[PDB]
Amino acid sequence: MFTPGNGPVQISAEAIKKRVEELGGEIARDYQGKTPHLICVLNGAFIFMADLVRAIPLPLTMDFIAISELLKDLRLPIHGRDVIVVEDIVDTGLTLSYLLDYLEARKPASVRVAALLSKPSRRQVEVPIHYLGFEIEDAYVYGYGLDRAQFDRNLPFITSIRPE
Amino acid sequence: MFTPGNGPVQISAEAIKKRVEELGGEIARDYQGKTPHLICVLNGAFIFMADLVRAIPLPLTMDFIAISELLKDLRLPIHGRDVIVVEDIVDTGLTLSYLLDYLEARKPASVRVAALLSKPSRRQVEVPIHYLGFEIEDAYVYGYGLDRAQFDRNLPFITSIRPE
Ligand SMILES: O=c1[nH]cnc2c1ncn2[C@@H]1O[C@H](COP(=O)(O)O)[C@@H](O)[C@H]1O
Ligand SMILES: O=c1[nH]cnc2c1ncn2[C@@H]1O[C@H](COP(=O)(O)O)[C@@H](O)[C@H]1O
Repeated sequence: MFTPGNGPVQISAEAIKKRVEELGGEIARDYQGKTPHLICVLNGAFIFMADLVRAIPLPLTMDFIAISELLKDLRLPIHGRDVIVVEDIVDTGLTLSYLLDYLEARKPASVRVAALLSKPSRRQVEVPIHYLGFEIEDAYVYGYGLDRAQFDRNLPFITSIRPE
Repeated sequence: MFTPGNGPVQISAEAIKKRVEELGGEIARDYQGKTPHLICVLNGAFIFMADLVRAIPLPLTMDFIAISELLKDLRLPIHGRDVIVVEDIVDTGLTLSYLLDYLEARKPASVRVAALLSKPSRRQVEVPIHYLGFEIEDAYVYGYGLDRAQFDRNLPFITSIRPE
């Protein structure tokens, strides 16, 4: 009974699957000979993370963190590691900006960002996104891990509501 | 370059996909008219969780917890909710046993368990598993979210090593 909202942004499970596989392939190529450490930003990015890692045929480690201050700390060391932050959607960029400064403080070998979506018209602070799934217009999206008042994270596709 | 180990347990991505879809269907049927709250036990169950929820066409909420004592607490209320714990693999059952007592203490409306795997020959404490993916022989498995010294969680299939 998965039903799309009536918003302007709509991305099918098929379109998402293909893009994620493409991103995984790019990462595998860019990180050949390396062992990246992917950090999933909970809760929204967990499905993107699950699909993305399965498309990266390289030896790698993972960790999970919650941010909003951080509600969940890192468990594995990141110093000297080639880190890849996995985000759901970059809106104003404030959260990612804070996260990047936090991670850089531990002196990782490098840090790149993978994000399923980005709403650049809302950007308040410039943050990098090396692996972007889709650039979209300003709209509240949900599904594929992203919530609407805690619900709808289970929709296999990305949908949205009207600003109304 | 995803390569299987030489252990006795081997489960393909295809076999896993079909089983997870079956489990999701059962849950959707069993919980018709309800709004379950699925709690993913990190880190191992995150991929099973990602695939499972996308196979449950019902309105539902989610949360994530880390256990080993708990390393990550619950954020959403569970009192009066129909809770479904999502685990990666039940070995001795000690962890799940502790988790169930913890959750029951908050008086949820009900609690059921979904687990991808179970090694019953290792069971030290009897714990319920209402939605089980596969019952397997005693072996150390990895892949599909489960790690081998933090690595191999990204394998799209379940594999194993030899006890040797
Ligand atoms: O359109 C949306 N749908 C769902 N969540 C969103 C949306 N926009 C922003 N968020 C959440 O806000 C968090 C940080 O947003 P930011 O700090 O403004 O870039 C993201 O990681 C999302 O969890
Ligand atoms: O064969 C295995 N492979 C990977 N992890 C395992 C295996 N067996 C047990 N575990 C981990 O041990 C945790 C709890 O095991 P238990 O308390 O003995 O039932 C599970 O949630 C897994 O994360």
